[PDB]
Amino acid sequence: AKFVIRPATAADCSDILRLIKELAKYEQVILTEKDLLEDGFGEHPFYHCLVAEVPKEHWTPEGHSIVGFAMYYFTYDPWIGKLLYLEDFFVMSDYRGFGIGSEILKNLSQVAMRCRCSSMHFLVAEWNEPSINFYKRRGASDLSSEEGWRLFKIDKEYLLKMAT
Amino acid sequence: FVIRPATAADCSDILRLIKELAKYEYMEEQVILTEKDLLEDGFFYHCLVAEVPWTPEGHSIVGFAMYYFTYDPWIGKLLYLEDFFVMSDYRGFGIGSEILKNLSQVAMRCRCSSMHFLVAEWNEPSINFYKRRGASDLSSEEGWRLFKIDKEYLLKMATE
Repeated sequence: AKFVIRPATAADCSDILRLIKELAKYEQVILTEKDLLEDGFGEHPFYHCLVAEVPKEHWTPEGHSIVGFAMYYFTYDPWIGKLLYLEDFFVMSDYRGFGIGSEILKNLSQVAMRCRCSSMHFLVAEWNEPSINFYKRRGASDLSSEEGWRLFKIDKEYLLKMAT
Repeated sequence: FVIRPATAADCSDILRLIKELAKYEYMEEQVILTEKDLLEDGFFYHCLVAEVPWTPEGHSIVGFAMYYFTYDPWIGKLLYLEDFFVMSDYRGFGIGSEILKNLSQVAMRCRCSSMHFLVAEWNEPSINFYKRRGASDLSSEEGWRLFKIDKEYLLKMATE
């Protein structure tokens, strides 16, 4: 259960897609490996990922070495500027309890310090009390509820109508 | 008017508008950013400005939108609209609508499958403006709540 945390490289795309699908089980993953490569390793990456890698004696049954990841990117708020935005954070069930999640959060926090980011933002489902409390124990606050902010989206078919 | 990408020169007008919007959101005291930050961080975000052929004191910029790109593991590249504001005397169809059309064009070029943004609970004018264009409330539909861990707490985790 030796593991190392490191940035993902282009060579890790199939593993990232595999983990995203694992994460979906806790939902229609349409992203492809091709998407992960072009969106993550071009001149202007749309996301960054830290992955957890284990040696062979602990590879998964399918024979894989990447057992966890955190996908994040930098955002901005006009009030304070730069923020680190944590999009997803997942460690395979059989690899939890060994310190992988804690080291990932530590490294994400160090990256935030390097960035001079003022805060780390992320979404939590309102009903997921266990997760809410996990983050509250780390100093989190529910900005949506405290300040009265709701998240909205406008999907592709509408953007197309407006664009044409 | 015309909707166009901002230039370094527009940093002064963008800050002025950010502060007007902040007052509308009951957050003007929280704007700690400067024209200097806007310049260094933007030339982490992109801005569109609405320029007219001028306000009574001589400003040509009367609206703006600030956006950046984000990522969703299920579907890819997304466009995120951070702030959107049109000066009072310049509202009355066209600008806000054209800003959204320009943002939609940006999304089409990125092959962004959705545009996300936040809206205040009581902001019926914006809620309706977006809903008239097809927007859906994800906080309602998917139950999402935005959480934050500020720097003092990130420092605790970084240093153990």
